[PDB]
Formats: sequence, C-alpha cells, structure tokens
Amino acid sequence: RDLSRFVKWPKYILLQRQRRVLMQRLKVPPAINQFTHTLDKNQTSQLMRLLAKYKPETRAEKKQRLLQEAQSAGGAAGGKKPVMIKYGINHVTDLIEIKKAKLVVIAHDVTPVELVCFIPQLCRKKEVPYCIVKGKSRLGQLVHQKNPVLAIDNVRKEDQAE
Amino acid sequence: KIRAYELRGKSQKELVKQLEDLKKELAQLRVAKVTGSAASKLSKVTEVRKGIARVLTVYTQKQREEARAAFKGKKFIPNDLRAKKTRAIRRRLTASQTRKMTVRKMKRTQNVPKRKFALIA
Amino acid sequence: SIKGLSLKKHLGRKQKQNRPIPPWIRMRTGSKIRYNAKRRHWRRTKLGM
Amino acid sequence: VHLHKWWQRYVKTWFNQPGRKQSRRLRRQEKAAKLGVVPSGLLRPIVHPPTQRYNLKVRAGRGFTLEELKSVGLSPRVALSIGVAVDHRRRNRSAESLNANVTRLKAYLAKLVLFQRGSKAKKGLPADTPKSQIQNVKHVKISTAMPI
Amino acid sequence: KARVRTNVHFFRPHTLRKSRQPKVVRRCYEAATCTFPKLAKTDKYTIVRQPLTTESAMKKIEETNTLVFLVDPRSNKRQIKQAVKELYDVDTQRVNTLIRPDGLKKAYVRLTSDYDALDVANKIGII
Amino acid sequence: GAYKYLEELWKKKQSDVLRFLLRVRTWEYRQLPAVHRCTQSTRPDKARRLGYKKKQGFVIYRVRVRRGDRKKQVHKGIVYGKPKNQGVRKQKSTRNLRAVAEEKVRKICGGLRVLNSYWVGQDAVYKYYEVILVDPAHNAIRNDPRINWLCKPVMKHRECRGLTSAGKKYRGLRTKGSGAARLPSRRACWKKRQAVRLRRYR
RNA sequence: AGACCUGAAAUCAGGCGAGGUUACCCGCUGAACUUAAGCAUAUUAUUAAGCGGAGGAGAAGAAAAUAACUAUGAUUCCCUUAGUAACGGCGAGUGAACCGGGAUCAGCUCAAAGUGGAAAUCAACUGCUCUGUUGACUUGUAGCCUCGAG
RNA sequence: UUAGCCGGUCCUAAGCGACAGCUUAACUGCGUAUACAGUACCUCGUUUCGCGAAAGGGAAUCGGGUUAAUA
Repeated sequence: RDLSRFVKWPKYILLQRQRRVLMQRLKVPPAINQFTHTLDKNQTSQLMRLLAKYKPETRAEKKQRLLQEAQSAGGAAGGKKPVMIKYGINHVTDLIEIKKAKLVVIAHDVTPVELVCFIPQLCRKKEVPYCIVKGKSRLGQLVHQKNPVLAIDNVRKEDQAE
Repeated sequence: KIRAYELRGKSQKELVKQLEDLKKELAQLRVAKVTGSAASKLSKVTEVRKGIARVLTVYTQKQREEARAAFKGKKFIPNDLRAKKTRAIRRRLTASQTRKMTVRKMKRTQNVPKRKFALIA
Repeated sequence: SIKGLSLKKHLGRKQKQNRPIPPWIRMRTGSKIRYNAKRRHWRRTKLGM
Repeated sequence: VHLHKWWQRYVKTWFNQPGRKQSRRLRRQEKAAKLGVVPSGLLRPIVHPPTQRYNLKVRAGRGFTLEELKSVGLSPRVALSIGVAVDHRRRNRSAESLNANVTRLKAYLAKLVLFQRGSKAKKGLPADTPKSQIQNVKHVKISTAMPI
Repeated sequence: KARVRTNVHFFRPHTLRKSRQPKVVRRCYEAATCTFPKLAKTDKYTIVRQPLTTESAMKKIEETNTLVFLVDPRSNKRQIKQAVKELYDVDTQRVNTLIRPDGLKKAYVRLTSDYDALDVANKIGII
Repeated sequence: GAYKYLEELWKKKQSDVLRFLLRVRTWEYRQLPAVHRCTQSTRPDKARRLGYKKKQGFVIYRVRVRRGDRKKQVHKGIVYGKPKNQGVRKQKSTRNLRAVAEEKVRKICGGLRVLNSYWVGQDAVYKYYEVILVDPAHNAIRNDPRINWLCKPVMKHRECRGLTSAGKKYRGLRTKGSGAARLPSRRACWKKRQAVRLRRYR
C-alpha cells in the first residue's frame, strides 16, 4: 500500500511541516497576518503582463548597450532617460518617502518577515498604492534575481491608462 | 671509480645500468666477508656503497630538473616540488595584499605627501 | 614462550648491547673509557620488556 | 611593612639601567641618520596645567588646536607633514592662551625652510624655497630649537 | 502531488560519486614525459642479503639439496622464491623462513630435483 | 532606508508583532543542534552594524547556551575549607553567555575566525546567539583591505582570549576612568603593584 | 513542467584547523598550610595546582576621560603622589587614583542615506602581457560619510 | 628456534572504545541514535562500526628416521 502518512521522516522534513502547522494554530497578529490577503491569479496575470514591459536589462546586455555608446550621437544623449522597475528594499523605501513610486508590489512569502512588516503602512500613510503577490520567486524573474517589494516610479506614455 | 660530475653526462638508460653493476659488486663482496678473505678486500666495500649513493643522487637530480623545467611559470605545480620554508611563513598574505590600501586611504596618503623640511640655523 | 614480534626485537636489541667493549677503543687517543658501564646479568637486574 | 606575600617573584632590579640608557641612545642616533636634514620630533604648544597648585606654571602641551591653526592658516590635515602636533580636543577658552600659541606657530613658520619635491618649484599645497637657499643645520630636535 | 512509497522507512537516496581525478600530480615520477621513472625500493638484491656458510648450513647443501640465506626481515616467502630465481637462475621447491633473535630472517630454500645445490654453491662461492 | 525601520521595531520587543514572531523562532532553534549553521542572517539590520558583509567567506553560525548559573564542581557538595568557601549553589561565573557562545562555536570551527555575536532570542532553558565568522584562507577576505586585519596570525582564537565585543565587556574595558583604573589587564595591573622595586642607588 | 527555499551525499576541485615549547603575554578556574600568638570574618590570594589561546613581543589604545583650574587631552612604561585617601572582629593586616617630571609619540573607519540615466563591486576557472565563461550579490557588493563635523 | 594441518589469526561472553547527538569554561561523563540484487532502467532494504578468550566456539596429520643445540 501507500503508507506515506505513516513514514518516520528525517528531522528536516518534520521541521518544515511543524512550522506550517504552528503558524496556523497560534493567534497571528494583524500586521503579520496582512499577507494572507492576496491578489487572485487573474489579478496577478494583469501585473505580470504589465511589469514584463519595464524589465531592467541583463548583465550581458550592458556590454551591447555600451558598444553603441562606445559616440553615435554624443554622450548620454545617445539615448533618452530609460524607464524600468526599481528594486531592492533599501532603495525602494527611500523611493516611497520622497514620494515617486506609483505602485509598490510585494511578496507574501518573504522569510524573515520583519523585512516587509512595516512597508504596507508606509505606502498607506503616504498614499502610495500597493499590492501583494503570491511568490517572491515570480518577482525575482522580472528583476533577474532568485527572490521582495518591486515598484514603478515611471511609465511610458502608451501604457499609462493601463 | 665514480665521480658525480661524470654521471651528469650519462643517460637515463645508462645510469640505471651502472646502478645495477655496482649492486652486483656489492653483493659479491658480502659473500667474501662471509666465507674467507683479508682486510685488503673488505675496504673496497666502502668505495662502492658511496658509489651507489652518488648514482641515486644524480638520477634523482635529473628527475627534478626536467619537472622544474616543465612546470616553470605555471600554476598547480606538483606537491613534490613546492618551496617548504616554515608553516607560518607559508601562511600570510602577499606583500601586495598587506601593502594594498583602500581607495579612501589612497587619497589621504597621496594628497598629503612626505615633505623634506628643515629648520634654519 | 609465546611472544609478539615487537617484544622479540626489544629483547633482541638488549642482547646486542651486552658485550664487552672493543679492545682497540681504549688504545685510541684521549679516551678515559674503561670497561662497559651498562653491562647486565640476566639474574641480577631485569628489563620488563 | 608590606612583605607578607611571596614578594621574591616580583623583585624588579635595575642592572639594565645603563644598558637601557645606551640602547635608547643608539636608536635616537640611528633615527637621525635617516632624517639628517629633517628635525626630529614635532612642535608642541604652551599650556597652563589644570588644578590650582600648578596653575601658575607653564608646560608643553600635547598639540595645538583647530582654532589656533585657522588663524595662521594651516589645515589640520597637512600639519603633521611640517611637524606640528594637532590636538582636536583642546579648546581655547581664553584670548591669552590663544595668542601665545599663535605667536609660537608664526615664529616656527618663519624658521621653516621647505625643500622642493623636484624638479620644478610649486607654490603652497608656507612655500617653495628656491635654490638660493640659506644653510640649514641638521636635525635640531625641535624642543631644543624652540623651547618654552 | 507525491510519490507512492511502499516501505514505511525513509532510506537515504543513491547519488553519483565521482572518483578522485586530482587535477595536477602529487609526486613528479608519474607525469607526461617524465622519462626518469622511479627506481624500486625493494630490488632483488635488498631481499636476498647474503648466504650463510656455517658448519650447520654446509651439511645441508650436500645431502638435502638445500641452500640457506639471510634475507631482509620484512620480506615475504613468495618474494624470496622469485628473488632467488632472478639472482642465481634456479627454481625453488619449498622456502622455509625464520626470524633469528637478532632481527634477521634466515630462509632455508630447498631447490627442485631438476637442479643441484653444489653446482650453485660453487657458482656463488659459498664453499 | 529600510534598515532604520528594522532597528526601530526591533526595539519594541514586548509588542504582539515581535513577541509572536520571537516565540515561533525560539521553537525552531530548540529542535536543531546546539551549534549549527544558518545560511543567512536572521537580523540583517543588526549584523550589518557589527561589520557583517554579504560576500563570500563570511559565514554565520547559531549557538545555544543554557540559562542560569552553574554549581561549584565538587563531589556531593563537600568542600573542604573555611566556611566562606562552602558555597556550592549561588555561584555566578565571570563571563556573559554571549561570550560563552562565541567560545563554543575553539573546536567546531577551528579554522574560522570570530568577528562578533548578537542575540536572536531566548527561552527559559536556553538562550540563542548568531555568531559572525570569517574564512581567512579565502581570497575574497584576503585580498580586500577592510577585513585583511583579521587574517594576521595575532587574531587567532580571539574568542578564547576575550577580545570580541562581549569578551571585552566582562573584562571591563567597556567602562574607562576611575572605575577601570584597576584593570592593561586585571593580572598585568596586579603584577605592577606588588613588585618590590629596588633601584641600584639606594 | 519550471522557478525558488531548506536539508543531505561524494576518496568530487582547491584550501584552512588539530599537536609541541615555557621565560615573558591573554582568558577562565580556584585552594590550604600560614598570620591574627586560639578562631569563624579577615589574611595568605583575586596566589599555587587545574583547563584553554598566542606573539616576537602580547595586551592596552584615540575618552559615554580627568576636573572645578588662567584648566588638561589615546594607550603603555618609569619617578612621584603615598604607605597617603579609603578598606578592616576600624584588630591583625590591606591600599589605589588625579595633578606634576620623564621615556615614546601617530593617528584613524565602519553602521546610521543619496548609483538608481541604469552592481559602477567581489571570487573561481580559462586566455594574451587584461579579455572571456560560470557563480556570489539588490534579505545590499563598490564609491561617498564617521561628529575633529557632515 | 624451519609449519596449509601446533597455536595466534576468525567468532562472540562478561565487558570496553568510538558514530548520531546530549552535558561541561574545558578536563571529563553518558552514548543502540539515525537520511549511514536483477553505462543505463527497475524491484527489494530494521539493527552501527570496531575491540574483547594462546583453557569457551572453531576447516584439515599421522608413523619412522634425523642434529653438539630444532622438530
């Protein structure tokens, strides 16, 4: 038979299951519990089509970008001011305070959860809108990292009604 | 009669043959010690066993010269040759690393140079 | 007797240190040596090895 | 008498005393071989001691003051190259203690010849002295040059 | 969602284990174009030190076809058989072996019925 | 900046947000072994401040030390000596448990060199620290100038000699002035006054 | 199916630790003989023995300092304060520090902000005399800043 | 002072060292806890390594001769 209920597991499997039990059982605080309240997968598909337009460049693209500037017009006027996603918490907290960020989009999963407890209030006090999205890994794919909090300070003209 | 400068001529085939030749003569001396002899014979053992030790030295000397010729100016040199010194001396950082400064402390060193000054009589 | 090879060699060595000193050694220059100091009789004084 | 402890362990004797004198004295000389032209220590200010029984006296201080160097117009940055102590803690509460040390600094910078780094002369960073160049004596020691 | 597992026990998975392959060689005997290879520690000569000659040993050589030698005490009974074959060019029936009080192996070596010992003892000069 | 917000709400320990979150963590730690590795910092706020830098060759271990005091180590509490010394139970030890933790992490990590430590939580029977370590053999630490000072041979086992932050507190170099006049070192100062100074002209 | 997160395995590739020495040095641990003409607090002693860790020196170190003056100005060491202030069955005994005069002199850098017109950073492996290919890294690496201001 | 057959060597007893960990500043003390066949494809899988008997367990040898001293 399948006895996959009754298996004496290793300690590491038993720990990463008894965490998920223990965080259901205990009374969670309202601030920590904020990230149980999340977008629908149809609501999240509406972001990931949008945010893929404003994708910051790969590290290999910096070479090819710079070969063009290495001077076809003249200095930094070889292009316009390039618009993209801003990322990494310690930039994006500054970018909320000085009041540039249009939307500020966040992971529920973030593992030391202290990192992101304060951010939903910051956004609400300044009147910046924010979301919560299922998966810090999904937000990582846009940025070209492994894994919290992404923001749009600036847009194109074409995509600004959306 | 062997001298070590003469063996630095001879080949890696030849050295082996000579080494073998001596060991025969060393063996046939041990037989004569056992059976019957005089002290005229038993001094010749001292010459030949120093002869053997020369031929091992010279062989091993050529073995290491070809290795050091080959691995010269290359990383991952074999452990057999690799500059002993002390344990503590081997550890540490290169003069370049100890010597090297930050971009900050470069600027404070550079812009305030060591001035030759004197006091008047 | 039923000894190990290690103990056989320790015994072995201390036979070979139990012989009179060579005659020619005293003859040589600047030597105060007279009869071996460490000689042992198998009854009188014992090894434990 | 305080000899109830095992005091024989910690008896310090002074048989080295002359050997210590002559070892200090060898490294003062071997310092001044390397310097030669350059004088040894560095210049220190005039300073009243603190509490009321040494209040009359004057002694040498640690180093000058960021206020005092601003009057003459050294940087606190550069002053250790010329051989002036900076002390960033010591204030000037009085006008009198200020104008003593400013006189002492200005008199020192009158003494100070400063060689070119080579080849060409270069103003500032007192000045570049040209190859006119009046004869400097060797290391004077700086305390003995400009005493209290 | 998960694999259907039958045993109640969790066992450790099997993984690839690479053999060593240590990049660059330790000692310089074993390299490409070394051409001075290592000379051997145990030759035929350092096994078989010397023959014995005594009243006890010479009695055997006549009658029982048997040569006595003093050999290195670390040596093996199969090495002595092959070292005696290399030196004197004679095939061995039966080696016996014995560590004297000294710390020296004495090897009694009976030769095969094909050969004779008094031919070989005169060739060496144990006579 | 985000690290300012982290230190400000880490100050509020008694709050329901942090007291929940610290009750869950202290559970996790007492399932795992006594000295074991974390793969990244629990408090990145706090470690950054103690000169942690997330590049290669920095690492970080947890450690757990039992709370409370130790008995004097005698058979059946039978002391032998003058009634002052008949004191088994209420002893204290000189050195804080933060420093003990740094010490435990000499044998387990002999090669690694300890930088600093910080509190990550506590329990009635345990008390948990994250100890910042370094590999001095690694070239990322060895090349760069700002933690090349740790690769010198003087900075071996500086946990054992009492030269961390927490080691330096129990020695009492953290105070200075008239209070600390007594203790270069407690022993070094003691040797200086005790010596009979016999100058050669008397 | 694919992104992470966590935990294992390997005689994987390349590294680092262990043990020894005792004069001096750093940290723990910790007595009694003895003195008090007894003795228990006290003393011997924050010593011996015990258990750790170093180096050519070690530790200490640029004030959360002394002071109450016309103020001084990292640390160490010497002389002096001083057998003083103070501790103590206020018994026996114990006992520093500041100022002063000397040796010697040397200052500094991280966290707390600000590349955000664009991780500028670091390691490993390979390639000519400083390119390429993987990884680390935005849960923060360079540059800037350290209160003497910035 | 000569061994396939005489013993050790191999097995486990009372017990004893270490693994996982657990204590303690360490020294020590405890220690059965654990993820430990049919290049490629399956299907099984509960015991952890070792030490500890020349009187316990255990593959196989007997006659006669021989040396100053071994069988």
